[PDB]
Amino acid sequence: VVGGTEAQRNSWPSQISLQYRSGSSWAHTCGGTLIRQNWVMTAAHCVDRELTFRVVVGEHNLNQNDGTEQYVGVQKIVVHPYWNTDDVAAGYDIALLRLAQSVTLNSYVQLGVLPRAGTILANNSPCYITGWGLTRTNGQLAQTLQQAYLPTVDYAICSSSSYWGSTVKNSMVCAGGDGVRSGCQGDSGGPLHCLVNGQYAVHGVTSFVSRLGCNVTRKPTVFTRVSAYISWINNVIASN
Ligand SMILES: O=S([O-])[O-]
Ligand SMILES: [Ca+2]
Repeated sequence: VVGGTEAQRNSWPSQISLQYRSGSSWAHTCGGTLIRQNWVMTAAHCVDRELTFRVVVGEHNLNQNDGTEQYVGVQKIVVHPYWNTDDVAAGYDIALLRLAQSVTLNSYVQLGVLPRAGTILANNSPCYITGWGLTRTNGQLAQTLQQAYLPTVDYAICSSSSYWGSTVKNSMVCAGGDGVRSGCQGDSGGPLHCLVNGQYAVHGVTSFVSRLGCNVTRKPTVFTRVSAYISWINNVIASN
């Protein structure tokens, strides 16, 4: 997250860190959202490599013991059947991970609230991005979870030529684009939390930023629109 503020320890309890095994150690690569005690939602692109993955729930500082973490293996990866690694702009950047065991819920580990199917946010709706991703273009990961206020940009504006043009699809949410605040590498797969009827719900899965940099004026961060995939998510969980 570029231009964020440090998140409080108990603000975003559905956020997870998706990590891969790197020799003798584990490295954060993506975010995700805990959606059941044994299922995580993340970006398909985060799991294209055939690595060993684990999920950490209850994480705040990647590099220190917080006394709240639970570490769990990934038992099954279900990528959207239409995902194409070579065409991120086509969409379908969503995957579900079945965890090897159920996590324990507490004030640091809670399920994310999903929107109703088909829900579209008005322009300039209040949302926050969270993650441990780079804090500057071509910078370094955050140690502590960051948040940034990232209001939505509706499809008509986002798909206009001075924004993203035809690269964005109606199956995506755009947020931000002020040139100061954005997602960045290592935020991928994580949530966009948006306030609807008094409750934060997870409306986006972080998918991509510009090749020119993370925080680029009129190139909002782009998310998979979770409300486009409710039927798919429910079908996967019911059959696995
Ligand atoms: O997957 S990287 O683009 O955050
Ligand atoms: Ca920690």
